[PDB]
Formats: sequence, C-alpha cells, structure tokens
Amino acid sequence: SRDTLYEAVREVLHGNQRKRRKFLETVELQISLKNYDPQKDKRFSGTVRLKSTPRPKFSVCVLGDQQHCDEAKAVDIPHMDIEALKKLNKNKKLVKKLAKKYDAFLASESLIKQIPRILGPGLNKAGKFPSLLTHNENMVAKVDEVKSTIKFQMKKVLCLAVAVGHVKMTDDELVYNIHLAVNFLVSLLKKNWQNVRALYIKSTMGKPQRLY
Amino acid sequence: ERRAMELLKVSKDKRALKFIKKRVGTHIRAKRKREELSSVLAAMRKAAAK
Amino acid sequence: SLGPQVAEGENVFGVCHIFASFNDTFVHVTDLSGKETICRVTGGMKVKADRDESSPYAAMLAAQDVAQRCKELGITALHIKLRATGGNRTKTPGPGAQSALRALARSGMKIGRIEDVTPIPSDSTRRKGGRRGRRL
Amino acid sequence: VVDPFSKKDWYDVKAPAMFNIRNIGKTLVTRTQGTKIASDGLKGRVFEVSLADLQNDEVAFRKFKLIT
RNA sequence: AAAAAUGUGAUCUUGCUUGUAAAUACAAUUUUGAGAGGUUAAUAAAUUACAAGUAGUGCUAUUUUUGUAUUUAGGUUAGCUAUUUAGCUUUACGU
RNA sequence: CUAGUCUGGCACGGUGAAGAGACAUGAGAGGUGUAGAAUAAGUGGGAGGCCCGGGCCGCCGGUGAAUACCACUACUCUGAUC
Repeated sequence: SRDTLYEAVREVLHGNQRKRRKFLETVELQISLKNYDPQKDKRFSGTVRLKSTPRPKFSVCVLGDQQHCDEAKAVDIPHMDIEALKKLNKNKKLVKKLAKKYDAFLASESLIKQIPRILGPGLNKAGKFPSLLTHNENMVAKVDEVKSTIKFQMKKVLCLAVAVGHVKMTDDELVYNIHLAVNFLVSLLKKNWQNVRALYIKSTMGKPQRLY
Repeated sequence: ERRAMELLKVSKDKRALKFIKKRVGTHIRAKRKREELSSVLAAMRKAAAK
Repeated sequence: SLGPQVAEGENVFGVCHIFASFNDTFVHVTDLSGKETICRVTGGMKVKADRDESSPYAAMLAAQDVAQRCKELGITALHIKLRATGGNRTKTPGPGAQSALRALARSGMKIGRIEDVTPIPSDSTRRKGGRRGRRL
Repeated sequence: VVDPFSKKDWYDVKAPAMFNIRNIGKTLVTRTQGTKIASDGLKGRVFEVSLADLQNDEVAFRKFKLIT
C-alpha cells in the first residue's frame, strides 16, 4: 500500500494532441486492478472528496410544488412535478432499458415532509443520494450542482474510472484536486498490498496513447 | 544492489527488507535504504516511460 | 510400439535367442543387431517351481505370451537363434525348445532363418569335474 | 509404470549400390533429446545379413558382417 | 395474467455470486449382492425461499382498475401424398 | 577437556558453448450466451467532432453498458533478448 512525493509531478499543460475539439474535455483518472474477485465479498468502493470540483456532467431530477418549481424552469430543464413521476412507473424496468435516467435527486424543503420514510439505503455508495450538505435545494444551486463532488464504484469489468480533471478551470485548480484525490485513495485503500499498478490519463473520446 | 532491484521488480518487500537488513545492519538503515531504492526505482520507471 | 512402414510390402523382422537347457528356458526377442531388445521371459515367472522350468506346456504358454506381446508391438517375422547349454559340458538343447518352436509357429509368427549361435569351444581349459565323474 | 518402447523412432537401413537390394530393415532409435545426439548413439552397431538376403539369385550358405 | 397512481427520495421483487433446506424414487444393472465408502458429508451444481454484495435495483415495500361478463364446452397442437377429385399417419426425423 | 586429524560453510577464485526449469521487457495477431445487417470487444464516453459549403457511423428498432475523436486492459498464440 505504497505508491508515493511531489518533486516532478508537473508540466501537465501539454494537451494539444488530446484536445483539439470545440468543447471542453474531461480528464479522468483510471487504474488497473489486480488481486480482486468480482462476485464475492471483495468490495472496493468509496467516496473521494474534492475541494474545487471542475465540471461533472450529469442530469439532476428536480421535484417540488413551491418557489423552487418556479425558479427551476429558468434552467431550461424539462421540470415537471407529478406527471414526470407518473411517466416513470414500473414498466420502463420491464423494458430492457435502464429506468433511472438521473444521476442525482432532490432533498429540499418541498419534499422534507415526504422524505422521512422507511426507505433508507440504496445507491448511496453508488452516489445517487441527495442531501442538504452537497446543495440539493435546486432553486439557486441547480446551476451550481453542475459542479458537484465525485465518487467511484466497482462492477464486473474489474476496472475503475472517476472524473478528476478538466483541461474552463485552469490546472492550478486541478493540481490540488489531484493531491486530494490521491490523498483519499491512499487512505481508503481486506488485505491488499500495492493495488496501484499504473494510473491512467484520460480525455473525453479517442484512440490509445501512452503517457504517465 | 542489482539483486535488491530485481527483488523490487518481483515485488517481495518483506524478503527485500530482511535482505537489506542482513546486509547493512540496523532497521533504520534498512528502512532508509529501501525508501532510497524505491525512489530510484520510480526514477528508472519515469526514465523508461520517457 | 507402432510400425509406420507399409504392411503389405515388407514385414517387420526380429530375432529370438531361444535358450533351452535342462532346467531353464529363455525366450529373448531382440532386434537384428542384438543391442536393443524387445521382450524376455523366464520360466520362473510362469511356474513358481525351480524343478520344472524347462517344461513343454509352460514353454508353449510362454511362447504364446511372447508372441502376443510381440504382435502388440508389431513385429511379424522372426529369425530363430537356437542356443543350447554349450561350453565344455554339453552341446544339447533342452526339451522345451521343441514345444516352443512349434508354439511360436502356430501362434502366427513368420519364420525366417534358423541357426545356432551356441558358444562351441574348440580348445579350452579343464572341464569342471573329477576323474571318476558323476556318481549316482 | 510407463511403457519403455513408446518414444522410439524407426530409421531405415541402407546398403551400398554395389549390391542389389537397397533396404534391409529398421531399428528403434531414440530421439535427439537435448544434450545427447541420436547420430552419436547410432554410431557403432553391427548387423547380420546373409548373402541370400543381400544378393537375390546366388548361394545362401555364405554370410557377411555389416557395420553401420 | 395486463393498465390509474398517492406513496416508502419518484421508484421492481433479484437471469448472478456467497452461506442455509429441509425436498430432488428404487431397481435393472460393469467387477459388487450387502453395511458405510468417497452417498451422502463438507459444502462455490442447480430449481424454490431467506439475508448479504452488487451483475439484477434508489434496500425496505404500496394501491386502483382490468383478466368481469360470450360462465362456456368441443377440438387443432393436421400430416404427409396427388395434375385435380380426393386419399389418409394413435406423432418419427437408427428402428 | 585439548594438541593432532577428518568433513562442511564463508572471502581469496572469473570467464565461453550446449541442454533442462522458473521470471520480466519492446511489438503484431487477439475476443462470436440469447439477440442485432456487422469480432456488442471493454467502462466515465458522445450526439456529435474531425478533414477538404460537403464527408462517417449515429440517437435508436434489437441486445444486459453500440461504433468517429481519450488507456492497454481480465486474457489465447507468434515473438527478439543488454
């Protein structure tokens, strides 16, 4: 459990061969896992926290019958109170497509009378649990929830992928994200000696190329 | 020292620590030598990368 | 233990050094040189008695067993080197060879040349025995 | 527990052109397994081929000795 | 068995993996008829139920209507063959 | 209990070739449960961006997560050794 040292961890400005598109790209962190069983009780999962979150692209489900409902319509999202929940019945799961369609949900003062129910755990470790600490109020912080925290999980492919960088925000805001990302990964890393094989570099879309 | 580098390549940390301890002496010297060999192993890995 | 050569054109040759003394019988099948063997049986394997190792029925059974083992490896024809006791004592083969040469013929083994390779001495040292001889 | 005569190849025995019949027979030869050489193991051997088997239309009582 | 939907953060009962059952004929019979083996057990085979992980899902888990009433009952699981008329397999496609 | 003697280990005291066994590196082939016109190749992908106003497959009908622009990966052979 020893991957480390920040003497020469710099000069990440070279992104001409990777990024030549019009829009802004997502530089991701991936790793190759070894000595891990996919099906049994071996579970590698956790919540890595960043301070300055660059740009996670994901959709947010918004529900409410208050001023939040009136102010969330300026985001130009298809917001709808009860017919949107009526559209998502128990038929879109019988249909083979995934009946989730949202990576985030709402937990605010409109649904605070409906939230204290028996429904507890779920996709909290997957990272689909709204809370008041991470700004899921959605009248002003709906735009700010585009910049949200990150999390990671495992599946049967036996690989890891998380979004830690974006070459809008400069690399001075991303280097501290790299510091905190590896600082939480070493702390959150059963007995497993040196799981870190090779940290990957990643952009939005493309072809393979080796650089550490 | 090249044998200790080969033990670092085949990743046997406990046997490498015991071997470096048997060669140089005390455990403080062995722990410092293991970290110095890991640092130059990372330097050689960076040199083999570019 | 298989023959890759053609079965119709040419049959696989070997030799058998048939040793037959008065109380011992070998059936030793070897190649044409003699350095590399194929199989070898003794009378003690068949009969658990040293008084009748040179038996005609046991020699017939041993010859049929060696012929079956030889057809398992795939050698069709055999030359017959008929050894005897030899030396300075006697020059007479045992009675088991007369049964064994008929048994290996009736078992289905092709017969080539038959000759003796008995170590016949011309002029040698003193024969084992006293002046008066074998008293009984 | 294994059969000894399993990994044995068969090499054909050749005669010089001054006689009639080219082929004589075959003899089990081990493969070239690493250090040892099959041609080195097949260095000194002596066969026994009669004159009637060597030359076709001649006498039969005479014999020779053929070294390989 | 298919359809309102308040819900339990909107939201279904898990084709997978791991631990448990307690089900899952005997005989004929290739050594062996008998008492175990090495059935069986333990305990990574599988169909059903429980819990975990998560491939399966926001765990746990909820409600209205329809399938009412043509309640039905009979029957096809229709063949192959022949130009047509028609002939005509208890279903062989090793038999 | 020892001179003396025997044996084993450590440094003095290296090299070239063949044979057997184990480990690692640079590369090229490399993926067909149901189903889909197609080795679903792979996950966060992305509805689009590349090149010279125009070029590609899409989103998806159908699979339990579908092609361009970012990584060598669970893993099967070829494979040259400072």
